[PDB]
Amino acid sequence: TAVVKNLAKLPAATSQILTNVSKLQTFHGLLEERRDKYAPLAYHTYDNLKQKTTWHPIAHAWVDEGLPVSKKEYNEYCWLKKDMQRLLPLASPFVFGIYGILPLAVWLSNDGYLPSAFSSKKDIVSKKLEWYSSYGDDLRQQVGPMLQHRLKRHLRGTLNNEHRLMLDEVTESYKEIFYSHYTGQLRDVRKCAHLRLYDGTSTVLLLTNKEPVELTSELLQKWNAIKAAKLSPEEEKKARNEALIEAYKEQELHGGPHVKHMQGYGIPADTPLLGENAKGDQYTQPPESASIPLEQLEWTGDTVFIPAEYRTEMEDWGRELTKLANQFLLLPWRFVSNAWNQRRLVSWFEEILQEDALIAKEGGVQALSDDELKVALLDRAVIRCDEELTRGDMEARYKEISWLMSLRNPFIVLAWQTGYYRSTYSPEDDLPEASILPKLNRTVLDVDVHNELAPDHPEKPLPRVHPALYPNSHLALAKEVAVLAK
Amino acid sequence: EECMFKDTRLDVLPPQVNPLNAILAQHTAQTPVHRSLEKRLWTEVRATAVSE
Amino acid sequence: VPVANFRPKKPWDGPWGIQISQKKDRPFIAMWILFPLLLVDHLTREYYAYWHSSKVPVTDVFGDF
Amino acid sequence: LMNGLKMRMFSLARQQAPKIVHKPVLSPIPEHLRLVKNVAQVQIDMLKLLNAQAAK
Amino acid sequence: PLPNAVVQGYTSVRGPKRPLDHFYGRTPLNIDTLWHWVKFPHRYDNLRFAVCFWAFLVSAHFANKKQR
Amino acid sequence: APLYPVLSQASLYKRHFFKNIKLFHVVFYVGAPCVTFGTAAWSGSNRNSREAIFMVIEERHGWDNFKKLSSHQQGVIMQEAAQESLLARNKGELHLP
Amino acid sequence: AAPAEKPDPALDATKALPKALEEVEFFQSYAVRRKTGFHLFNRATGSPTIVGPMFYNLYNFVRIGRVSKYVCWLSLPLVFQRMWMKNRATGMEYDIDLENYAPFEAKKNPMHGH
Ligand SMILES: CCCCCCCCCCCCO[C@@H]1O[C@H](CO)[C@@H](O[C@H]2O[C@H](CO)[C@@H](O)[C@H](O)[C@H]2O)[C@H](O)[C@H]1O
Ligand SMILES: COCCOCCOCCOc1ccc(C(C)(C)CC(C)(C)C)cc1
Ligand SMILES: COCCOCCOCCOc1ccc(C(C)(C)CC(C)(C)C)cc1
Repeated sequence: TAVVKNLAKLPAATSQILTNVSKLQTFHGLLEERRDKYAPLAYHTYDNLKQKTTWHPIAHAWVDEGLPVSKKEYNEYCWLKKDMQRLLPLASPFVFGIYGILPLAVWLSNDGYLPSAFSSKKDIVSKKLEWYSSYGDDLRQQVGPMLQHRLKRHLRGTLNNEHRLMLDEVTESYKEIFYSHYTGQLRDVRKCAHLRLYDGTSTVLLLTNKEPVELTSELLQKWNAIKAAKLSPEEEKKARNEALIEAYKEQELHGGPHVKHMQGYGIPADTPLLGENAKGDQYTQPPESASIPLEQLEWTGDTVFIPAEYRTEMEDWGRELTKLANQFLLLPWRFVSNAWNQRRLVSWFEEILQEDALIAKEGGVQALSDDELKVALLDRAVIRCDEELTRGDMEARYKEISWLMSLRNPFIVLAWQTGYYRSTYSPEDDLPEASILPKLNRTVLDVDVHNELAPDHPEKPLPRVHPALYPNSHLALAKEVAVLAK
Repeated sequence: EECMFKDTRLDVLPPQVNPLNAILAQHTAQTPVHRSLEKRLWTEVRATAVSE
Repeated sequence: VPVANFRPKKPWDGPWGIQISQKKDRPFIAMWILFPLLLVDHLTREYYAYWHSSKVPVTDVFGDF
Repeated sequence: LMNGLKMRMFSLARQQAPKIVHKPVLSPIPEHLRLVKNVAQVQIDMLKLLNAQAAK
Repeated sequence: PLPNAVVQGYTSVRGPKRPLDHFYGRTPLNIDTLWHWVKFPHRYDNLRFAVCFWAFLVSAHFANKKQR
Repeated sequence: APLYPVLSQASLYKRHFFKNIKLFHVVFYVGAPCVTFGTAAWSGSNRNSREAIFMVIEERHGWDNFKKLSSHQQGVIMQEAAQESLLARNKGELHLP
Repeated sequence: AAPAEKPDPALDATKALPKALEEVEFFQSYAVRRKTGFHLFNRATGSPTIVGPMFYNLYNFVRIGRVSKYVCWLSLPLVFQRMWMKNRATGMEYDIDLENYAPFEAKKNPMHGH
């Protein structure tokens, strides 16, 4: 059986395990050496109830743009981290006793529970694909639908309170995202992005020596322009502070930052003077920084990200939804808080973003092979091995989820992913009949990301316009056109 | 309350509106007139290019 | 080529619907066996103590006595 | 209905087979396919006209 | 006393109930459709009279013999 | 070509008898014998009359002597005890504490 | 804080009493009886009784029952059993010595405890 088949190679596996541990140690040393000087400090923050940490990718998932590492090497890093996770049953005899060998036997029974060393294959890509096709796709295919249902019922709420909890403008997008297994039509990622309307406006407060300022597209454009100009720091900081005071005046004319009038957040006013400390009409006591002149406004280097996720936040998800998201992403989930599973999910998210960056450095998706792209999509959890799609469809799927994960929101990511895991079984043998049309094929051009899409009104859905029909499409798609024709 | 025992799919059908008309309308609203005449020139020169 | 989002059944798909019906109607079947058993258990019962009783029925559960 | 009376008559017979009633089923699939047919015929006529112009 | 939702059996939408199956070509089988198969005893009534007489008599004989 | 274990029409015909029960079909049909031969009417009267009967017997005659007597005189004395208890001359002819 | 909820008609109460009266009307509809074979002893004044004219309804439902109309009467002989045994016991002759030694449920009997 597989027990004796794996026991036969158990002696030959320890050397490979230790070699992999050495590679992991070297790689983590290198990566942390880079991270400890280029990456900022994402402080730990606690949930609304202030008992457990909460995690978000915008702050904690950092991408080393400029990482001198091969994509296959990063795949090795992540896969060996998962192998370290899978090596945990070796501690059972060292905590239970000599009778703690039966857990090790159960571990050695199934090959999917095991690390890389017990596999006959050599290449990391073929090895990962074997593991997925043997164990991982099956485990994910039995969690996908029930996670989709939990996400639905998290939006719409329980016990017939949809008229109190759902929104009437995201309705058609909700239907297209969650009930496309009924129609068989493809989905547009922008309709999944429309789910963020349940949340508020995500803001970024830059902390200065006087007051916090809300970041805008204009200020960000100016800062990117100044950073691209490659000026001396005496001019760089001056231009940055000029843009900063300009934006400060702009928001002061707007009526202050958006955070002042949001439930759960707020900026305090000047402190009050109590009793005899009140000096006539001056009932307030301004801060020390009020003495500083406004022309000396300088950025402290500190930032505060506020997703304002009132319905989407991972804190309010629950004990079950987090565990099922980690099952669906093949992460550890048992016997841990939702904060620890949140961190595991954010680490996976960061890995996927770093992998996207390295692919873009290595020349995009088309430079990859077919098996490598299949394994990438399996890691992204948008493909099941019982599909056998084309290369253009795989590339379009990757582009879709890459743009969707660029927004840094796990809820919409899971809503997108779970749609590709709704498979049925027929009770009859003759039905379903053999189709007559060819397989579904697409291209990178069919994905509309460079254009905005308004939310369709309820019970008034609009047809899908191809990007090619837009004006100047041959100009906008020229990069993708050159990449595909080449 | 008796919504399940009816068929109002004909009472509520998807509209036949083409969003491309609103897109070209926003394109013309953003573009000036001399660029429209330039585009007529681009088309004419493309016709002569296909001819030659 | 087959139609998409279709597959053969697997063990983790659970039992069929007819099997779920056969699971559901087992309590309804045992009802007919247990309600007569309830009536017989009540009717063929005898009290355990009287004013004259020098002894009371004892039931050693674990045989410790 | 009778003079000074109204009544309800029920038959007494075992029904060996069900009684069928033609309730036509509304579906959008035939009109979908006919729309596809018309659009494809439009494009085919368009291609024929364009070939006739380009070659003649 | 009670709201209309409780009276009508639904808060917002009345759900369809699957009708009862009929099994064309045979009688219904329910707890109330059993007299079709089991009528009151009518076949052995005269035997009942005879056997009651004989049972009474034989019992009385053996009881009197035991008592005596 | 059904791939599932198709259940016969007669098996469905029999299961319908078991799953087409209603609440009143259980309540009244099982409660009538229960109420009649239960702790209210018959079994209760029997089993609660026995307690008073054998209390009176063990007080007046003794359980050993009662067991030694004949079944006929046993039943006679039991009937007398039942009459004394039903009468309840000491409670003012009232079965209350 | 200021949700502005519209009134929900399902939360009103305008059907419970009508439904109860419908059930009661269905009940009383089975009290309809013909003139032939009709007799009801009125009161001494000549006015009708209360329980009298609402026996036909109950027995018309007993007619429609299946098991209770053949089972629930088997507890009725027990009433006559009590009627007879009570009269036997009202004047039963008993031994004075046994009554003085073992009175049934008498107070201050130390053999009982009080
Ligand atoms: C009158 C004084 C004030 C007290 C008022 C409250 C009294 C409550 C006690 C009477 C309860 C009657 O309870 C009654 O149960 C039946 C089930 O048989 C419910 O019945 C409901 O559900 C069933 C199925 O489950 C539906 O088919 C039905 O249409 C619906 O009415 C009634 O809606 C409820 O009214
Ligand atoms: C004033 O009312 C006195 C009547 O109360 C009799 C108590 O009966 C106990 C329950 O009786 C039933 C049985 C079935 C039902 C129905 C038929 C409504 C059950 C249902 C809902 C499953 C169809 C209702 C009550
Ligand atoms: C489940 O709850 C419904 C139970 O309702 C029982 C109501 O009980 C009262 C019925 O009793 C009567 C009273 C009067 C009458 C009739 C006598 C109305 C008067 C008549 C026939 C002379 C007009 C009939 C039955």
